Amino acid sequence: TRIKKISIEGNIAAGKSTFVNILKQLSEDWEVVPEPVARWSNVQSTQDEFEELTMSQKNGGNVLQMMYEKPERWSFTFQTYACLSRIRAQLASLNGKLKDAEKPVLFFERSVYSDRYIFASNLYESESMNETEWTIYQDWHDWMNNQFGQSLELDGIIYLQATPETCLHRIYLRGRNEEQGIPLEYLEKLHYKHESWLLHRTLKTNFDYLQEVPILTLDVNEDFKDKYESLVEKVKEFLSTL
Amino acid sequence: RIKKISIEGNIAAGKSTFVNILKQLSEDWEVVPEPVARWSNVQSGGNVLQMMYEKPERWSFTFQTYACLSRIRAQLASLNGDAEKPVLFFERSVYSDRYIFASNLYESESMNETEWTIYQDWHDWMNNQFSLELDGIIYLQATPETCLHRIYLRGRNEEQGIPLEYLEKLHYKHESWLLHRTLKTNFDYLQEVPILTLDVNEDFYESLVEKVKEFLSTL
Ligand SMILES: Nc1ncnc2c1ncn2[C@@H]1O[C@H](COP(=O)(O)OP(=O)(O)O)[C@@H](O)[C@H]1O
Ligand SMILES: Nc1ncnc2c1ncn2[C@@H]1O[C@H](COP(=O)(O)OP(=O)(O)O)[C@@H](O)[C@H]1O
Ligand SMILES: Nc1ccn([C@@H]2C[C@@H](O)[C@H](CO)O2)c(=O)n1
Ligand SMILES: Nc1ccn([C@@H]2C[C@@H](O)[C@H](CO)O2)c(=O)n1
Repeated sequence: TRIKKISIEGNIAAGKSTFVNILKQLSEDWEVVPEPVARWSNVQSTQDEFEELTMSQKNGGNVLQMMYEKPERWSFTFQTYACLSRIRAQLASLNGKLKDAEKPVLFFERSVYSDRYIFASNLYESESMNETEWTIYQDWHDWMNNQFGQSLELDGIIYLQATPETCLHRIYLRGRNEEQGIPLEYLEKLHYKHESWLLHRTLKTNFDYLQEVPILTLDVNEDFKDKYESLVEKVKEFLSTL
Repeated sequence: RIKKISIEGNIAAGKSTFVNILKQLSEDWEVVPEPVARWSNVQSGGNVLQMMYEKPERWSFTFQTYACLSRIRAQLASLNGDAEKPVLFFERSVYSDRYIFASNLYESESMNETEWTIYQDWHDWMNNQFSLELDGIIYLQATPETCLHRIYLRGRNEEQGIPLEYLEKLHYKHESWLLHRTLKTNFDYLQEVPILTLDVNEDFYESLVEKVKEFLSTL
């Protein structure tokens, strides 16, 4: 409970990775849990202790690609594993980083809440998950959180706000293969969910504390150098209020 | 302190019937049933059991994840909620979920390589967190023909189309895991858990119940 937990939220290619990985260098007390995107593009489970000595860990399926190619078939599968992989990364880093730090802060790239309330919810609303899939999913997520929830509770949220058009541009800059067919319209739906959750705060979750969690909203539409100074100043001022 | 004993066996071998009888021998003895009701009426209603049998290539992964999720939830709940020698009997376990049912689906191509890899990762992680380790297993052994008859007897709508060949496959995995002990899991302690095998092919027992009473005293 000593470690402050801050989630960085924003649409696909808003610049969360870029920002927080540059941000964390400012303090030895600051670390980041990246999102497990690579685990989704190359799906692998653990090898047997003898088998790994003679067999390579091969590249597996790309469930990320599967979800984008056929959302109505693969959404449930993808969202389940996205959330599983995140909880795993976040719980291990909480248990193992920043043991001694004076004022330790762990920044999470997204959270289990955006997994459910933004991404999966948007899939359900789009009829990419039917009623049964959506029910199973929330049942699972609810249960995981009653177990592995207290430890993962956020002290604050930093919302990196970029327009859908900026995000689409940045998807192209970044060049991640599975995202190259994403339409403006999809990013726009994701944009609206983040705005409802983080800016207007009209989106109600099953997690009551989140109605109160402090939120810092940052505009990241400009080129990185143009606003970075003010952004840093704002983050520092925000962290000192938690 | 609670002793945990899993009852294993093919579909309709008689596990619910057997453990419901067994339970009455002692107030120190409780059961955790397989949450089948929750599978045929998916609530927070869809029938994911039926979906799995009707369209296995579409719904197998989804069913297995929920089956195992609902099992873990129920077992952890019973553990947490003044008995001299407490015994908890689980109808099936997280191991049979993965190594008998989910594995059979993958072998039948009802789950693809990606689905199976995700399932296994999820199961590995879910059980590394979780207390549920067994002190013994009771294997109720019935032939696939006995099991098919008992499916019909019971009359669960979702199950009525199951062919003998599907039950034969499940039978072979059971015998490999529990009789021959040739099925390997990534769960080391399981190779040492004692197993009581009980033949339940005949019409129902008194004796079989007594045999358990005593197996437990060796644990
Ligand atoms: N402020 C910015 N100005 C110009 N490019 C940016 C900026 N922020 C991020 N980028 C670029 O946008 C792409 C997406 O950034 P990334 O951090 O990977 O986003 P996220 O982690 O939100 O998906 C990357 O190619 C990165 O170089
Ligand atoms: N030994 C037995 N002899 C005759 N009927 C049995 C016997 N064991 C179970 N049954 C009946 O067989 C059907 C399946 O039993 P059940 O306990 O629901 O199986 P399981 O829990 O293994 O799926 C039920 O209708 C039950 O009454
Ligand atoms: N639960 C989540 C989290 C992230 N995403 C997408 C998949 C990728 O294209 C990016 C990765 O940040 O976002 C997603 O679709 N669902
Ligand atoms: N993990 C599991 C556990 C049980 N089953 C089947 C489904 C029903 O027909 C019966 C219920 O015992 O077993 C199953 O298919 N997968």
